[PDB]
Amino acid sequence: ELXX
Amino acid sequence: TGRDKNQVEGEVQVVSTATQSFLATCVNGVCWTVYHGAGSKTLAGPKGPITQMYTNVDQDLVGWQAPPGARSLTPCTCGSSDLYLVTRHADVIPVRRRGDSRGSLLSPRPVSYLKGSSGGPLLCPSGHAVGIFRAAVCTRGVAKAVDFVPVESMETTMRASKKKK
Ligand SMILES: [Zn+2]
Repeated sequence: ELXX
Repeated sequence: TGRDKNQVEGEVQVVSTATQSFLATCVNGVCWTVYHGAGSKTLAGPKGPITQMYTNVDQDLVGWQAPPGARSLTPCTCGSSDLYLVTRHADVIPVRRRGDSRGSLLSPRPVSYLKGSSGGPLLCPSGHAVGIFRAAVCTRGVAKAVDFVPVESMETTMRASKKKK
């Protein structure tokens, strides 16, 4: 999951 | 060029875009972060707007020209698997390195807690940068491991091209  | 240019020491600066906010690290006088967070666009920091120096959509990484009077982080030179991640909320989560760009989370935390930390630099207990957080891996709202780009990749990106017209 990308945070950005 | 007589300018006071007074500023507070801070290797890591707060960077934000028109959609989300995240942290960046200045290595070798060059700022670094992920592309999905910043991307090839202008970045508004505490000083103001920032010019783009490097861009790599394929590697999901972008860099900005560090202004003079800025500090830099040295690469990791201790072979230490343990790593420290800097969160925008001044929180450090101990992450054990399980590969060249893969790490594990000792404390299972919600994905929201790690959100807003991409681009932050990870420093080994010795006191040197090891890479930058890119994304977290979770199954159902809980992240057990994280992925980061090692500083070695930055050397190849700049060596391959300097973004010169
Ligand atoms: Zn180190």
